[PDB]
Amino acid sequence: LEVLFQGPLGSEFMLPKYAQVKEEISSWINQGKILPDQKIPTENELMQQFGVSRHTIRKAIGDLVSQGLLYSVQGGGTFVA
Amino acid sequence: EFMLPKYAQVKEEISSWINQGKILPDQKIPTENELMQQFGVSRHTIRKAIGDLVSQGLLYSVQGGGTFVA
DNA sequence: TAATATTTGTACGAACAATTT
DNA sequence: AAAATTGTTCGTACAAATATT
Ligand SMILES: [Ca+2]
Repeated sequence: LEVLFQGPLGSEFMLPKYAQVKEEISSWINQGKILPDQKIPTENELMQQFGVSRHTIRKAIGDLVSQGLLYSVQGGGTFVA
Repeated sequence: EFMLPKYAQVKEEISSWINQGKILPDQKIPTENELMQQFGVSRHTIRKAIGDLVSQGLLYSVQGGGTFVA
């Protein structure tokens, strides 16, 4: 269960939840916590662990895929590029 | 097959506009409300299409302003 | 000058399809 | 044959920024 800094975008440090989830996952990648063609946790596991909606998980992942450090296979899972 | 998902088709149409020069750079495309009434699809679908095209460098957006040809 | 309306942004939920396990 | 997992598509409610009255 990873924690959100969530509250008060009104001043400075606040990021949207999808951006925070994004930072975590990406930090997992280059820190080598998961290597290329290794599977990351399912959208459902991510939902529970970050305490956010599937929509928010899919946005975070959708972005990282488009950056090209993840790739997805429908029905298979999502993997470090 | 010739089938493409709805967001891909909205994507195609908008793109064609751009490269046929029906909207030039720094020029505005229809709003999301207009795009959805014209394609008869959801705001979500419209936002998905536009998001992809921003991500590929074809468009930029300004919250509260609108969306524009890059 | 200040309210209001308009428009894009983030974030929750729902149901079903398509593909893989 | 079923179950699990990602894909598409609809919906609702506010927040935040800009553009209009
Ligand atoms: Ca406006």
